[PDB]
Amino acid sequence: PDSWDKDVYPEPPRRTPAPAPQTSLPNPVTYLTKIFDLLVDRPVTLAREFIEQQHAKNRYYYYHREFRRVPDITECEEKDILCMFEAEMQWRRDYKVDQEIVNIIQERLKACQQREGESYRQNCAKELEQFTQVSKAFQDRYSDLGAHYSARKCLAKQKQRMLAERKAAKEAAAA
Amino acid sequence: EHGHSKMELPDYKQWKIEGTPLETVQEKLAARGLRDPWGRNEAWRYSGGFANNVSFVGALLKGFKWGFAAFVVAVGAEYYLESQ
Amino acid sequence: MNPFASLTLTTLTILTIPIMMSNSNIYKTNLYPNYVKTTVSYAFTLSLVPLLMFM
Amino acid sequence: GAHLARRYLGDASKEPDPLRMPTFPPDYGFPERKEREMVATQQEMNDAQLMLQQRDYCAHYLIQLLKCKRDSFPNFLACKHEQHDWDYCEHLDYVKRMKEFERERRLLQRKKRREQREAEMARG
Amino acid sequence: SDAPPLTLEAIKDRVLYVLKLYDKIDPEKLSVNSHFMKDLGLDSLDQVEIIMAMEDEFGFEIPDIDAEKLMCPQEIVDYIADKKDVYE
Amino acid sequence: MLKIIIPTTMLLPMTWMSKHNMIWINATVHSLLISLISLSLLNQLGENSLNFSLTFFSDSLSAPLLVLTTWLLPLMLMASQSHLSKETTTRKKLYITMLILLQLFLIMTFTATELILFYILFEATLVPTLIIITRWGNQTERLNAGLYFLFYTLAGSLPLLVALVYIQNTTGSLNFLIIHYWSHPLSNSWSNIFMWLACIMAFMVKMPLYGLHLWLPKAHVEAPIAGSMVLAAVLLKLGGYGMMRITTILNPLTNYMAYPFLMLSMWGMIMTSSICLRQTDLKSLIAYSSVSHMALVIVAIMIQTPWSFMGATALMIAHGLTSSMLFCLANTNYERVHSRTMILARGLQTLLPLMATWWLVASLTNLALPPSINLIGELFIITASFSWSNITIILMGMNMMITALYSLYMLITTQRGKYTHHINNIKPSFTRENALMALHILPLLLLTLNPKMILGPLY
Amino acid sequence: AFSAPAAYLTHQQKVLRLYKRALRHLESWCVHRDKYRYFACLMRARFDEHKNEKDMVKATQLLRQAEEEFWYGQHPQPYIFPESPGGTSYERYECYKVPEWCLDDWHPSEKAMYPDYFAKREQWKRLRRESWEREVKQLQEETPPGGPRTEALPPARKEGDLPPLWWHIVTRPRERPM
Amino acid sequence: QQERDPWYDWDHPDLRLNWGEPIHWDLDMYIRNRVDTSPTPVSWNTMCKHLFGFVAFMLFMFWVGEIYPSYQPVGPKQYPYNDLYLERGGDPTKEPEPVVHYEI
Amino acid sequence: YRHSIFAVTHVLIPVWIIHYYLKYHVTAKPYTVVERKPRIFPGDTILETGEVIPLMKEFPDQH
Amino acid sequence: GGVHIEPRYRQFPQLTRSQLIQAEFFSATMWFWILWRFWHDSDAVLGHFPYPDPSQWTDEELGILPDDED
Amino acid sequence: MTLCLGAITTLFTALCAITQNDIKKIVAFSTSSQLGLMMVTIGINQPHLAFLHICMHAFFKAMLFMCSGSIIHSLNDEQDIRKMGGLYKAMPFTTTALIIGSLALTGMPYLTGFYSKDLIIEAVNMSYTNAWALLMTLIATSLTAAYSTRIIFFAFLGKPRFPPLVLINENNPLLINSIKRLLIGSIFAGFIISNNIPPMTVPNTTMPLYMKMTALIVTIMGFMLALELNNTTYYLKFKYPSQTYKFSNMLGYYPSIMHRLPTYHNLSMSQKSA
Amino acid sequence: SFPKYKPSRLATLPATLDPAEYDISPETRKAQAERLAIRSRLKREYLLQYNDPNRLGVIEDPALIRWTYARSANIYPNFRPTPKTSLLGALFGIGPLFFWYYVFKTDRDKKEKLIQEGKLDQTFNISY
Ligand SMILES: CCCCCCCCCCCCCCCCC[C@@H](O)O[C@H](CO[C@H](O)CCCCCCCCCCCCCCC)COP(=O)(O)OCC[N+](C)(C)C
Ligand SMILES: CCCCCCCCCCCCCCCCC[C@@H](O)O[C@H](CO[C@H](O)CCCCCCCCCCCCCCC)COP(=O)(O)OCC[N+](C)(C)C
Ligand SMILES: CCCCCCCC/C=C\CCCCCCCC(=O)O[C@H](COC(=O)CCCCCCC/C=C/CCCCCCCC)COP(=O)(O)OCCN
Ligand SMILES: CCCCCCCCCCCC(=O)SCCNC(=O)CCNC(=O)[C@H](O)C(C)(C)COP(=O)(O)O
Repeated sequence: PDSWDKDVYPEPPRRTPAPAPQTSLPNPVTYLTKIFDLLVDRPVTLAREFIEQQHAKNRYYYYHREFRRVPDITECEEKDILCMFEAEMQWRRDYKVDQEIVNIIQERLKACQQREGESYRQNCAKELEQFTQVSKAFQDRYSDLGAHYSARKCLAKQKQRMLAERKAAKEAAAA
Repeated sequence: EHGHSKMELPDYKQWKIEGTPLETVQEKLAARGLRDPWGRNEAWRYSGGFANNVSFVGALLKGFKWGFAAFVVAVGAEYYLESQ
Repeated sequence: MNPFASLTLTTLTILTIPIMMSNSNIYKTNLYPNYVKTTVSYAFTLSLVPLLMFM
Repeated sequence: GAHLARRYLGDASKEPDPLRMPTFPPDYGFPERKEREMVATQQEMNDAQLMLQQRDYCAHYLIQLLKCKRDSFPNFLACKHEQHDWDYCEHLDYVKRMKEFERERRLLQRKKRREQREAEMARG
Repeated sequence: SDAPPLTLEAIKDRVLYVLKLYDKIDPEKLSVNSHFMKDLGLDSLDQVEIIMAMEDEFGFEIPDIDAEKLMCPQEIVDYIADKKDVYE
Repeated sequence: MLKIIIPTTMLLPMTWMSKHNMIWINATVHSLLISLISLSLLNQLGENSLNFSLTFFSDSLSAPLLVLTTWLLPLMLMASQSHLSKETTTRKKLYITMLILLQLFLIMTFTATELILFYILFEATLVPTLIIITRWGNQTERLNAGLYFLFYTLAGSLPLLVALVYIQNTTGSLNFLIIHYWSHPLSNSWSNIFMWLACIMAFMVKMPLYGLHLWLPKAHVEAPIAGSMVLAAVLLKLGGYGMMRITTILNPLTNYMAYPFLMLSMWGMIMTSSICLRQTDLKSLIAYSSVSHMALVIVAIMIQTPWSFMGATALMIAHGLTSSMLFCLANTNYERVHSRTMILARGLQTLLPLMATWWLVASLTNLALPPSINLIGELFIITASFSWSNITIILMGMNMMITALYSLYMLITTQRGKYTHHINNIKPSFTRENALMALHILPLLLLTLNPKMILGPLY
Repeated sequence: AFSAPAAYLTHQQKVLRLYKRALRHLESWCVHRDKYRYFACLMRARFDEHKNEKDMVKATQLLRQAEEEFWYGQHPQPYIFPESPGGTSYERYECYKVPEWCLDDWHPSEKAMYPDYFAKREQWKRLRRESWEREVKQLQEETPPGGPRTEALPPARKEGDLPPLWWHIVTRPRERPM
Repeated sequence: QQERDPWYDWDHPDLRLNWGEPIHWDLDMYIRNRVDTSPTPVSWNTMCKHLFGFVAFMLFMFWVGEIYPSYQPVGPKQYPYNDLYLERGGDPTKEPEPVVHYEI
Repeated sequence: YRHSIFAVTHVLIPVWIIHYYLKYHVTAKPYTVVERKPRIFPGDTILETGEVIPLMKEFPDQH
Repeated sequence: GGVHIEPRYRQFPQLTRSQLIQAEFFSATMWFWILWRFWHDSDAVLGHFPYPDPSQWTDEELGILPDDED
Repeated sequence: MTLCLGAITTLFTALCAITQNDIKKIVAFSTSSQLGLMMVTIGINQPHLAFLHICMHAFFKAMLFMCSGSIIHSLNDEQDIRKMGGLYKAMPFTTTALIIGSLALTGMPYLTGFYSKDLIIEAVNMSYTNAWALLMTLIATSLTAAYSTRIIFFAFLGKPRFPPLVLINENNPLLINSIKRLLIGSIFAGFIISNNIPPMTVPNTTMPLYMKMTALIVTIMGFMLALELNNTTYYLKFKYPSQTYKFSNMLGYYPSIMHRLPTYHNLSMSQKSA
Repeated sequence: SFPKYKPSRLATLPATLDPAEYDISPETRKAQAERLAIRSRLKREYLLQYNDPNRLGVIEDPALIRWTYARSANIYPNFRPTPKTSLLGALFGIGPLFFWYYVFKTDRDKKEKLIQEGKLDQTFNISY
């Protein structure tokens, strides 16, 4: 459906086999599904068309909010409270966005595991690796901040991690 | 609608120890000089339709005669039908 | 569309209707147990369809 | 089973342990050493997505059995032939496994006899 | 349940039935007001087995502190009717 | 925020100038209206807060507690309506005045942008509760209870005040926003240890901590029904709100310092849940159950993780509602039997069936049956504690088992079996009591539909 | 249950209790009727060997060896009637037993239904009111001084009197109210 | 309280108590819904010894059965494509050691 | 008649409501309903594309 | 929703003809199904495939040399 | 762990059932033993077989308890089997339903219990499991047959033992239809479902002839030995039980100790130290 | 002879196996008589306060009040510091706390060491 982008949540082409009746016996499934269609699907579809034309009679729109980029906590004075407040709000919005990103990737993983059935262990390694990478990044960013998390605490964690990284790189180069 | 039909109890002279294993119990008791005071009381459990008991294998084999006749009819019919 | 979902949710959904009618007047009559039994039997014969589809 | 009795109550090294079998090279017995044959390919059997444990050498009969099961649905007793063929293929696999077990046992017994003969020759 | 509403006549009839079946008592000498120790010359153990017969008969057991002091069929029927809340 | 405070203040004029027979109706109607007004604060943001002014701010931790505080007053009025029938209009008006003062003080306490103002209102909440317990209490030990319920708090509260003023001399501000944004690590020193203890102990005593929980059974047993409701529902949550607000400055010293309180809470939840099994009194039993639940909340606050805080907030709200309902049921029993012991009035289900249904629902929701918010908070705290250490699951499971055991024991002893024969003065339940229980229970099952409303700012 | 126990149990009472218990447990042992009758008659013959023993010390030595033997051979799962204190329906219907005074709390719209019953109940209440003020004096005069010695109650002795403390024993709900 | 006489007309039939009689300090522990001290046909120590012995014997025999496994006389199951390497875990960019199964 | 009214008031209205809600609200969002990707066996043809999966390796058939 | 059947007091209880024939119908049907299933697949209960004797296999098919080659 | 727990559970519960007099208690212990068997099936890594056993166990155990309930209602809420004698002719439909259900529960060829039962024993015998669990499972099957023949023998074959006032009746359409629906299920559902579902596991197509027949031989031995033991009750001889019967009757003494020792030591502490 | 039944705390002596009951004396009979006399005065008082039409309330029970007051409010005024009481209180209120502290501190020390050395494998550990 057009309601959601197909690229963000990709799906295989969903090939389906053909009916190959090997006997002359009338299977109950086809007659059952046809009586189901006649008794259920037609009234619901007609009601939906009525509802949709009533909707088209009165049309209004809503717009997604956009936010301007603001100096972060690295571009913040040690005590200038206005810039720190702006940076904190920006950091919290980024935190929510990253949470939604992990939500999307987890949804991808669950959908692949359910869809590919018995061959989930092989036919969904791409989604598993993607989730592993995004989870590693998210853990690196926000794993240990705890309650009362703040942009300054995340910055300190990052600074310590890059200190470790540069020390390890210098040691390996000079090994 | 309840069970109000004025049921009447049978005659107490009908229940006799004779014909029941309680006769054997009385014989074993008199072999020591003893007699059961309550022998006639329970004898109804051996008198009526409960006098005839059925064995374990007979109980398990409840409907084998009819089922066996049905099976033999069915296999004969199938043998006479497939041989065509 | 694919009556599997509709049937498999309708079974559980109609399993709860007598619970909704537990406050109605039929709960104060002697016909409630028959109502529940008929509802559960209908639920079973309705759930028989997704079993056939899976089969 | 008698193997349990003959192992737990007899000689430990006389009979193998199923966890580590085989412990000898395949072509140790004879040098022809034919290799086991396949009918199902990766794509068609992944499409089959039977089960991981059912993905054995008897897979083709399973695919045909599941065919027979899906096409002639209301007559759930139509294709009794494919069930028989799949059961036979699993029979064959099991007897080949039993033959491998007996093979290992007699190879180990022969090696033990050869070692005992070597010890007797050394002592002599 | 489907239990018929047993009445006093049924209780007395059944008690006299059990009393008549017992051999140690001649059926023509017993009565509703027939005593057990003196009218009939029955032992205390005989009274306790009469209590046992009644307990088997009616499907409930009488407490022994009530059982040991029941000596007539009429008072026994009265006790059992009081226990079972019998109208008439 | 004044749109809630001002009507609450105007309730005083409304009650004192009311007709001598129309005090209850007017108070109930206007309290329900004030609750409707206070519902507006639930629309929180994922951003900082609702900073109304320099003096008051609201938060998704403050908003649910504020709504519960506003909602409890009509229930307290309806519950107290019965046993105040033989009192002069002056004394009933004084009672309602104390109730309105308590609600006003709680409302001002839960916003409290500044820490000293928070402390002042948080300590002012003591006086009307003390007066209610000591004056409209039945037994002779109520005075003693009051003294306890006072001095504990004051002994806990005085160092906090000192700590507070000291902080303002070093940091320069005690506003929550500046404190959060300018927070600095606390070096591991003796002076910082004593600062931590002074800041924490005042709220720890009110929770109550397992060691310091002596006052709660006395106060609950001696208080009238309104006092028990307000003490179980809101007055225990002040410690949780205070710890949640104040732990921001205490890092990183919290990790080292928290071990004694964590051990005390984890063992004391088991200890009081077991104490509940052998209790001859309803109010004492529910008091010990409240101690167990608040000990779990203490563990959640001390762990200091997002899931911990969310579970603690949900559990605080759920326990407040459930404990208020249970105390209402117990008081319904007392006003009929005048004994306040479990074993005397028995087999009441045969005689009061709908009240038996209310008892069953309250017992189930105290038992933390899913998907009620009680279980939501319980499970969030349990998961956070498991992440903290994998051994905690044993204690949590034991607590859950004993909780189910004592809840069903309290249901069994009172509702099932055979009635006491000599009791005869038990009248069929009034519409007032049934409406009280319904208004207690329906919000819980409505809130389980929207848990995110009560999961706090870390949602 | 109806009659009040005594200050003790005599030797004959104890021997009768043991005889009853032993026969019941033996019946639980011998499921079939003929086997039970045979072994019960053997039991009674063993019991009646010592009916004429006169030594109080020998009598005490007896029935005690019997009790210890019975405890050894007591059929750890005896048969119990359903309504006995060990039965499967001992207190099934105690949930259906409601008191009498609950009818005093019925709504007048409910009391409009069943008017004859409540008229008769009013007559019963008046009877109880008069009979109680009679029974108080009757019991106060009849009781031994210093308190009663046995918890058995005297019957009524005049014409218009009723048994002392009669209301709550006559007005039991039922054995099976519903 | 379970072993109190079940035929006496107590003032409280379920609790089996009389009005003015003294109440045991641990009555709430003995309420016929909780731990009881009723006489049992087999002595307590015999019961404990028998139950402990049965449990210990079962545990030890299960351990011994773990020590001696029961198995059919057949080799391990043989799977076609490198012991099913590509669809058990995956990792197709490694090319593991190939395995050829024996014909017999 | 009783069964006729029961079959519409207790079976038909619920399936109508549930099918509407599933087809037009639940399925609107992604991944809400996920199927099994039905089994494909050699020799079948796919309606969407029309191709036929090639047959197998003609194993020796005996017994 | 049944018929009126009175208590008997020490005689055989009254028995309905409909119940007796039906009980026998179902028992006979069960036995007939068991026999039919036995007849239809006699081999299956016994087992589809014979079990080989591992001592009856010759050394040639197992790859055995006469103890001196290897 | 799952395998060992299931084996010990099924053995202990069948052994407890083997001496019980109340009908509901013995059927409940049979249900517990069946659940232990299902756990053993899970432990041998056969989940689909365990699910199939769930499906068939539901049918035949529900019909067993339904027959028991009809029996108890007919005898004025009497549950002990010592006061129940000849009901084979006094009430025939419940007799045939219970005999079918007992045959099915034990497991027989071409019976609903057979598919679950035959396969379970087949798989556990043909798997790398514990020898002790195997042995306890076989003894559990033996005890299953033994308690089935115990209940049928003591409730349907001997002379009647109920109070003389006969209120035996069955002519009620609800009971008959409800019992016969589950009867049809317990005769046909096993075959239909087993031949209807797709295959999900490797079968044990090859087997030694004696090892294929172990289930039938053990059920026949259980039947015969238990029948011969119960037949000796008619003899006019009385001896005092042994310790084994006392152990089996009091449920391994587990409900005694574990319902008096922990509770007390908890409750006391909750008043004294706490 | 038969093997002796041994009474225990949780499986008490049967009523019919007490050696004390068979040692009968006139003093014992007087004791039982006065016991039943006390029981009968209690029962008579209860029934007199019970069957009165005027009474419409709870029959207050002195025994229950004594039970509750002794359980709750009589403990501390009768308490005395004894070596047994002090040792028992110290043990049961102090030992468990230090035991659990030791367990949790050791576990967290091991976890932190595993963290610092880097071999804990916290992949997918996102919620804490
Ligand atoms: C008696 C016998 C039964 C008869 C009645 C039968 C009918 C039963 C139906 C009732 C419940 C059954 C479940 C059906 C649920 C449908 C309603 C539900 O879906 O709506 C919820 C909505 O309910 C509310 O969220 C929960 C109410 C919160 C309660 C607040 C407390 C009330 C104030 C009282 C004072 C506060 C005291 C406590 C302080 C905290 C969740 O909505 P949501 O899926 O998300 O999104 C709605 C659509 N959007 C996207 C456009 C927004
Ligand atoms: C009664 C119900 C509960 C009430 C409240 C109980 C909770 C409060 C208890 C407070 C816990 C301990 C307080 C201080 C903790 C500091 C850490 C200490 O335990 O560890 C060692 C501390 O060493 C010794 O323990 C020194 C303290 C010894 C003196 C304290 C008295 C101990 C028992 C008294 C307990 C009584 C509490 C209540 C009194 C009214 C580590 O040695 P060291 O590295 O060198 O010091 C580190 C701290 N530095 C960095 C500032 C230097
Ligand atoms: C429930 C009732 C419990 C009451 C709470 C008891 C625990 C509270 C701790 C005792 C009171 C201390 C209040 C301190 C207020 C904070 C001020 C502060 O932290 O500043 C420190 C001051 O720290 C102190 O002075 C602490 C001294 C405490 C003296 C009185 C202590 C009372 C008894 C202590 C024993 C009990 C301690 C633990 C008890 C736990 C609760 C029982 C730095 O001092 P400066 O000189 O300005 O720094 C410059 C050099 N860097
Ligand atoms: C399966 C359970 C087995 C239990 C076995 C227990 C052992 C049984 C063996 C008992 C041995 C005895 O007789 S122990 C003998 C005890 N001593 C006496 O009996 C002396 C005088 N007997 C009486 O006074 C009685 O009351 C009497 C006259 C009988 C009746 O009295 P009544 O006129 O008022 O009916």
